Amino acid sequence: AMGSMERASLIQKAKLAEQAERYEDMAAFMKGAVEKGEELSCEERNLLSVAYKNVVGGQRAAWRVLSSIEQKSNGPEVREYREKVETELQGVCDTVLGLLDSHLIKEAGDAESRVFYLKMKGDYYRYLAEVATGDDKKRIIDSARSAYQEAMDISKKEMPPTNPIRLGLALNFSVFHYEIANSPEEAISLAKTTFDEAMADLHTLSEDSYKDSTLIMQLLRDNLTLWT
Amino acid sequence: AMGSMERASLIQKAKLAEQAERYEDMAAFMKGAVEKGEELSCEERNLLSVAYKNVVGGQRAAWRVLSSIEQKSNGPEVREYREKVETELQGVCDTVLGLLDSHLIKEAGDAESRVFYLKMKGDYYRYLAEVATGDDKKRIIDSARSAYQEAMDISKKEMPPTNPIRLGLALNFSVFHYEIANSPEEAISLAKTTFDEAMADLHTLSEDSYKDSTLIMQLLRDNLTLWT
Amino acid sequence: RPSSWRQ
Amino acid sequence: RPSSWRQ
Ligand SMILES: *Cc1ccc(-n2ccnc2Br)nc1
Ligand SMILES: *Cc1ccc(-n2ccnc2Br)nc1
Ligand SMILES: [Ca+2]
Ligand SMILES: [Ca+2]
Repeated sequence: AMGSMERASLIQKAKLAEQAERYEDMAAFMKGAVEKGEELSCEERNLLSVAYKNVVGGQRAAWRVLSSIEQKSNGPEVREYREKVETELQGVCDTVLGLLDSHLIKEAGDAESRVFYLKMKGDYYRYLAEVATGDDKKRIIDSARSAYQEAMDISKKEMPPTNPIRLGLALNFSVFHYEIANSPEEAISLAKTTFDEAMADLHTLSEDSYKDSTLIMQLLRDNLTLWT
Repeated sequence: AMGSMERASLIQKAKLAEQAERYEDMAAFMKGAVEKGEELSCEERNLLSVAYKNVVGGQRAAWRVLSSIEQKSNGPEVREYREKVETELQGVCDTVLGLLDSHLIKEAGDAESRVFYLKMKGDYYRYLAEVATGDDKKRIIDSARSAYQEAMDISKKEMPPTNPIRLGLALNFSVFHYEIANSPEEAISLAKTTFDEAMADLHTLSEDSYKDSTLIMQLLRDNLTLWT
Repeated sequence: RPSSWRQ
Repeated sequence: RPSSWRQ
């Protein structure tokens, strides 16, 4: 739908939509920018991620409200409306996964871009897994696991332990272990090892990099406090 | 789009969407309920109002962010995107005004329903006036004024001074005077007289009615504090 | 800036 | 319930 707008204009409008908290618009603008076919910069990758995380985040929050109402009840209306929200959520995840597969991931050769996109792929398969109940649920879970695992392997080889994308990836893979894979011990071990190895690398950082890394380390600490 | 769903199901789903904070869905469900052609109950009128007030409220907040950016700047992108949001906002106002005109207002014979719908009509013409700049701006302003004025005349004849819809109508007409009609003295006079006459009627109320009325009186007081 | 009616 | 990455 954005095919007639300039790439630079789509990016500019994505930033405006973020300021206006219009995340559906922001996601559509960034989808249009990706579909121009050029690789994305660090800043542009962040705009893409922020837009879709906010869209799906609102859908996930609504799905959880409705799923809770449905469970307490168990006419067709609650189930029907939960299904409607679920289908919309699945469509957004499918859209993002399609952008990553056509063709963001295959063109991503640098560690920072490839890990960023593979973490996204793991995240959106995780969101699909949160609502999955049918015969493909196990395959959805393994698709999330596989994407996270490839991202982990690259990040451990190519990035310092304090790198924010490496930290965020480990955080989210640990949430996957805890909430999706029913592996809370793996979740806790990954969070602890990630935190400890980041702590030992902080001495290498500037004040601004220190701030970036310790922010995400605190989220690891918050989860360990919740889980232990 | 909701023509195949039962009226009761649309109402039930509107309440679910409110719990899920899915106000676009809520508005579409309530639009479908109105289009069934039956009059709306007190509770159903509240669902209709809440849904569209939240939808247009988000659009107004986004329009103000973008209008501020546009003014500071003065490429075409900021203006284009402000225009896009403005057109979407105008479409929602037109939709609501169309529901009121076909045929909610003409079938509303009781004071509580007729004042409620005329206050809505004034509000959505006010939202159109907030963004109006062309040759119809004066006529949009007078359409808001005319709707508010008819509602005021009915409410003073048919409702006690503490009635929440009478209080909310007076509050919003006073905001119209201050922000739209460039009549701050009229705004202040209306707010003061409304507050004082409500104060003198509080002794007639139950504890729960007292709570309903004093809540809206506090908004009148907040504006008087801002304006004087 | 001023308060219109809200829930 | 747990925290995934956020801005
Ligand atoms: C998943 C994710 C996305 C962005 C970031 N981040 C924070 C600061 N700089 C960067 Br890249 N971390 C994790
Ligand atoms: C404009 C408006 C809408 C609803 C109410 N209200 C509050 C409590 N009961 C009622 Br009706 N007031 C004003
Ligand atoms: Ca490349
Ligand atoms: Ca009637």
